[PDB]
Amino acid sequence: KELVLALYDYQEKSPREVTMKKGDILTLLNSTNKDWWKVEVGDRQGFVPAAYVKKL
Ligand code: NA
Ligand code: NA
Repeated sequence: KELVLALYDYQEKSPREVTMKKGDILTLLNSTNKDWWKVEVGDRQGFVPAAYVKKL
C-alpha cells in the first residue's frame, strides 16, 4: 500500500531477502516486524532491513 525509499545499496544475504539499490522506490508489503520489512523491488519480493529504508 505504501512506498519506501531505499537509503542504501543492500545485497540480499538469504533466499527470503531481496536486493535493492540506493534510491530505489519499493512497495511496502508487510512492516509488522520491527527489523525486517517485506517489500517489492521491481518485480521481486522479499525482505530487507527496516533500518535501510524510509517510509514515504
Ligand atoms: Na534472496
Ligand atoms: Na526505516
